Amino acid sequence: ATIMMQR
Amino acid sequence: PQITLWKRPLVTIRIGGQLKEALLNTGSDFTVLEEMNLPGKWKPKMIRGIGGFIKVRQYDQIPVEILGHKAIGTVLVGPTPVNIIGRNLLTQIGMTLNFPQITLWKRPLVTIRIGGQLKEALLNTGSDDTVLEEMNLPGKWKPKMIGGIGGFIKVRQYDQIPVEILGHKAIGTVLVGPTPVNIIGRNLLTQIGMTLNF
Repeated sequence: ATIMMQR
Repeated sequence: PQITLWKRPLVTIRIGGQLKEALLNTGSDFTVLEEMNLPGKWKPKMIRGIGGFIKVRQYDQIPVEILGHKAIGTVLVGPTPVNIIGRNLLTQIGMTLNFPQITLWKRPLVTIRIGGQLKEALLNTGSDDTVLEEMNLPGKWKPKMIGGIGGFIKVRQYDQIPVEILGHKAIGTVLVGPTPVNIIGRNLLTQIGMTLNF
């Protein structure tokens, strides 16, 4: 899985 | 309903009477929930994002209520800051991106134009900022650090860069660094008038 979160 | 991208698209979800805040994330194939006990069999898995990989446990057929909708499917559990609702469940509850309409059965990849170049990028409601793979952009840049898996990653921050996305012009901040996929974050999604809708 590719899970792209960014803060 | 309609959900704006001015702020992080956070929603309270419930799993078996446990109530948690979760981010609606079009940039995520799967749903990743912070450490919790879930009933049933699970298998170990590795998932990637900016920064590298984390090991999670994959539980199948987990019911999750999301804004009054009942999703049931795969939930990955592991050390994440924010509960993330990914496309596997978003598609089930009828969530789309709108600005025309983009469904989430496939990754929402689009062609952008930046610096005269065409690149493919992912429309990512789970990202505050737009992050592109290594490239040369014109102008001053500042060293920046952004939060990733395992710690902070070094990027170059370019301000006031024109980017064309789906026939819409944006002009804003683009970070360049070691991301697995080019991502269009909320800073530019808002400029082109994107919302999440059921």
